[PDB]
Amino acid sequence: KRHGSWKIQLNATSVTHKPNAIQMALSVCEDLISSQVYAILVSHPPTPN
Amino acid sequence: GILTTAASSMLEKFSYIPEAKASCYGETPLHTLHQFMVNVTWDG
Ligand SMILES: *[C@@H]1O[C@H](CO)[C@@H](O[C@@H]2O[C@H](CO)[C@@H](O)[C@H](O)[C@H]2NC(C)=O)[C@H](O)[C@H]1NC(C)=O
Ligand SMILES: *[C@@H]1O[C@H](CO)[C@@H](O)[C@H](O)[C@H]1NC(C)=O
Repeated sequence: KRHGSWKIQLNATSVTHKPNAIQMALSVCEDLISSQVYAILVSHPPTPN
Repeated sequence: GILTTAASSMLEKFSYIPEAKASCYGETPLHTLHQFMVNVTWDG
């Protein structure tokens, strides 16, 4: 909004919990890297472990 | 050679030492080679 009408755009892609640990990033490596992401944000302050 | 020596020496301590992961999808081990192969001598 405050950066005007530059040709770049911003798209969001978020996923949810997985109980198993390898299948956390197993989805990430073919979802977000295929989406050409620049930054990944992890925001989970409750964990069962 | 180091893995076979450590497993052969660990088998004398306990029989069912070799245990693996059940499934990648969807009893944590306590007697592994992480605390056992501190010394080893393979082929001198
Ligand atoms: C963000 O970019 C992608 C471009 O396709 C779109 O979102 C995902 O697209 C992939 C395929 O590449 C699908 O597997 C996902 O299911 C899509 N997610 C969503 C939320 O649709 C989407 O066109 C763009 N914008 C949005 C709405 O996320
Ligand atoms: C390794 O350490 C043990 C400790 O009891 C010792 O008995 C043994 O001679 C040593 N040598 C090897 C490589 O087994």
